[PDB]
Amino acid sequence: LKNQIRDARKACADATLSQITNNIDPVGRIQMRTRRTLRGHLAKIYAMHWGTDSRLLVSASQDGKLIIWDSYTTNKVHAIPLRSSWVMTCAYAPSGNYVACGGLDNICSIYNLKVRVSRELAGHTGYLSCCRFLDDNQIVTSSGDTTCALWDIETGQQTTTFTGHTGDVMSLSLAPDTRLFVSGACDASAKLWDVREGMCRQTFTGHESDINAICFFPNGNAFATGSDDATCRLFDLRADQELMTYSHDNIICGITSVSFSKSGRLLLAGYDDFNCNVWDALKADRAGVLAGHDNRVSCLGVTDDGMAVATGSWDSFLKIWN
Amino acid sequence: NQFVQPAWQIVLWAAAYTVIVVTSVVGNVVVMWIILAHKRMRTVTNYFLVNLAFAEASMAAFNTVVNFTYAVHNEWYYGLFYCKFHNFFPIAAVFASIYSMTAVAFDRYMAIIHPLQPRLSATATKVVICVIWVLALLLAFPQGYYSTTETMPSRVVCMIEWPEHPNKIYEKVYHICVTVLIYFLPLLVIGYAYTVVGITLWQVSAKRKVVKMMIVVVCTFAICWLPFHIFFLLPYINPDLYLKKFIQQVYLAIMWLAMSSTMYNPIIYCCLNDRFRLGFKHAF
Amino acid sequence: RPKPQQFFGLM
Amino acid sequence: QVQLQESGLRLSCAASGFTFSNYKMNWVRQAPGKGLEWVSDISQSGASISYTGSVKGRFTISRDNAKNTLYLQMNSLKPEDTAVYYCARCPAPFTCFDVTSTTYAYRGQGTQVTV
Amino acid sequence: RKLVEQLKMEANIDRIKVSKAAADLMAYCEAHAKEDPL
Amino acid sequence: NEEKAQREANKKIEKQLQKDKQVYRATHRLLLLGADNSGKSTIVKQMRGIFETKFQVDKVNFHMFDVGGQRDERRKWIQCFNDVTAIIFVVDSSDYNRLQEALNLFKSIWNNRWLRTISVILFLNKQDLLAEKVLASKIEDYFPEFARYTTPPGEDPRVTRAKYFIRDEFLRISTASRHYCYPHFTCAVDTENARRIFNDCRDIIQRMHLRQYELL
Repeated sequence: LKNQIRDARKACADATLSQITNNIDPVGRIQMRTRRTLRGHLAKIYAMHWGTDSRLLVSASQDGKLIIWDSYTTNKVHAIPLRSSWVMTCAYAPSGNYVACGGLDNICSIYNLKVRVSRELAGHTGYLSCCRFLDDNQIVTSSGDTTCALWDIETGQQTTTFTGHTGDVMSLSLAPDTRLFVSGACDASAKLWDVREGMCRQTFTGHESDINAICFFPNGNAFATGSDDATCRLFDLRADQELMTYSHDNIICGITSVSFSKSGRLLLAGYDDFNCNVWDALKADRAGVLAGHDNRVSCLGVTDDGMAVATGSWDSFLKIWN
Repeated sequence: NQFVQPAWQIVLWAAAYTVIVVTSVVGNVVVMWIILAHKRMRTVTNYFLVNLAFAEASMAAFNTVVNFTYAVHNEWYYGLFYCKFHNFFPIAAVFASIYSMTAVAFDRYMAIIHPLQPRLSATATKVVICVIWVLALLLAFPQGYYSTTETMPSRVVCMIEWPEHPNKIYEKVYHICVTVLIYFLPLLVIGYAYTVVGITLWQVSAKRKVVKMMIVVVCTFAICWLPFHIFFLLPYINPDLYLKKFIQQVYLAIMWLAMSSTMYNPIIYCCLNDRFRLGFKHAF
Repeated sequence: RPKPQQFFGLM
Repeated sequence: QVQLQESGLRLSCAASGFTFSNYKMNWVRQAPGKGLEWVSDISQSGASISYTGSVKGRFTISRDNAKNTLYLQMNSLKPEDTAVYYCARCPAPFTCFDVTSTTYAYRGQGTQVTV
Repeated sequence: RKLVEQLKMEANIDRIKVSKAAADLMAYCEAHAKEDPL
Repeated sequence: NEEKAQREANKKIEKQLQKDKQVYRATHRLLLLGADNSGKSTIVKQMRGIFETKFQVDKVNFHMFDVGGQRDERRKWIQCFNDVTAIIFVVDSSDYNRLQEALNLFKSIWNNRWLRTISVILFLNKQDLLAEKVLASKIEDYFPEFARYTTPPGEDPRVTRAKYFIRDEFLRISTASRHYCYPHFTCAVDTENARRIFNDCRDIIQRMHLRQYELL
């Protein structure tokens, strides 16, 4: 039955995206400089998330610290310690009230900033890899036991469970309509899920290794994934196939983080070669280099107004580019 | 006026001083640039190294050149203010260089013998550097305060007019105290620390090279700083030696021997580490 | 002042 | 999608969906009633070839990157060799931990050999 | 078992061709390009 | 106005964090790892999700983490232990059937990209069983190289031949390719493993500090 699916996806293909970009104005050279530099962490910074107001951000380090930074004045607002030293993810609530963290301890911790531990969620058997806020009442998590989950914070119990993957899930991203979300795992496959029903709508298989990053388009109808085979791939939910690919012959390192810009024109990817690359989303050609870190970049974020891009690496420094 | 020399001796001494001043200033400012300019060598470990490099460059820029131009013909050429400044600052540079060497030996001892203890903080390193420079200036202050310039028939001399006493207690006590504070104490400290580190260390060839380096450092320090203090402690035992040209030959010889100790450290740093070799290769 | 034949060495 | 198909006494493993000239390949057996045990592995160019001590001097492994296939030649059989055989790929190129794992996503269904 | 049912349920989708999706991507990229500070 | 209250809260944060830098630098992190058959749980009881053990020797505190709560796959979270001082690898030396899995795990640990600068202290546990098993299998049906081996012990030197053969098999792959390996022999009961870990960590930190002080 898979051969019929492959034949249908071949029959739905008319022409490539790169051949349709003949008559379009190119972006040109993009140069960005480090504006601010945040330096207060001890061990390696592992994840971050930008706020809704595009001013306050949160950073999680591997020594057991979670620090809220002001991007304008470089001021440390809060510095919350952790029960477990090993964490892998953090998220920031859209209303600005709550913050979340998780890691090797198999617990999702939710802190209130109105600073004490407001909620502890404990239902998983593998390490937490990503977490996001739909509202200040429901939370979506992905674990290392091939399961995603949607929880209610007030009851503190799991409401829905998504079990479709064979390898460990590494990243998830919600839609701007807050009704669908995609998840990428360690089986070279990305899946689209609906939060109301709880069933896998569609499955895409394009990569060759573990997928480390995934994020939606601003439109909400496409997404790009980065993996360990030094390639980035853009899929579309309507064409049901691998729409575009971005790769270079001089790179042999994986992709750690993937984000878009405000208009969807640019695509920023952090690599394990101590640098970040800035690709064009339609011409499929490399156009920018951001190199300022002495270790591998591990987390990337783009503001909700498209005014700043913040990177964080294993050199315990978080930097802001404009 | 007897302190005059023919052309050939002056040419020989000028070449023998020009070689060491050129080598000293070039090596020290190149090492300082390598540590301060590559953004990965700026470490708490190397602060004492750049302090020692700056102290040695300041020691070899002023104290050798001005003393040579004063010791060629025994005449002063600059003035009273520069006599005061020359008796104040480069002696403090010499003191800061010696105590920076002692601090480097202290960090090497605590790095090798007690490895599991954490290294000192950045602010403690900066406080130790500041205390070293303040102690050097406070020790070199009484020579520069009492310095004066006097005229004589066909002579202008910058000297140290100490306050008069029937038994000469002030300058005797000061010279004995500064001899104790320069020579005897950090020689004992460096000797004990490097003896313990060499006994512990003795890839065996790199450790033996390190032990040979410390043996060379201690031996050159003692051999190059003995007759300087012997000559400056001389005229309280037999003061009739200071009225001939032989004593200015002795002074020029011991000044070359004392200021020859500046060139050794960049050669050691280029010999041991490969990153410093790449720094010298990129700087040239 | 001390003598017209002294050397006056300096550090 | 990455696909590994086994056949087979010369056992053949055919690969599709990825570039065969970048990954180190493994042959792993599974006895009935026992866990997974590592048998043999071959590097990207075939210069480095290693076996378990129980199969050294008795098995042989080869790879053909022109047709993207992996062959195992096995002779002088014993009753202890009756097992299910899988060809496995360790994940990261240019290097690779979990080829002996209960649920691994980069290995085929295997073939049964009963002596 | 579950994979066969998943493939049978996901086989019946309405796949829009590459041209309409590419044209929609061009329209959304060109329409909102005036609010891109990067 | 409002900027003055932000600067006042900032200076309280950088003070306490500095005190944290006084203690995080004063402790060393070790990663204990092994197999289910290996007696790694008997080791951590003697000095005493994720199990933790704190022990102090020579006024130096060590915090060592016995981790397991996950599946069989370990190629993703093993990147978390990048800044550890040492990896304590425990091997059950009385089971030759499971020894090949231990050797393959040692190879994958030693040749990893993010673990290419972290050294491994190797323990070969359960040797009383090795003596009572060799004196009473034959340790050559699984390895066809024991029949031609010479040693580089109360009544028979065969146990010395077996022990040195196993540690040479472990050391050959270590010396085939920054970081060292320190093998020790340990029994079921032993009250000196903390001293061995202390001395090996002392040697590791001394060899690391010999390079940062520009002495090669």
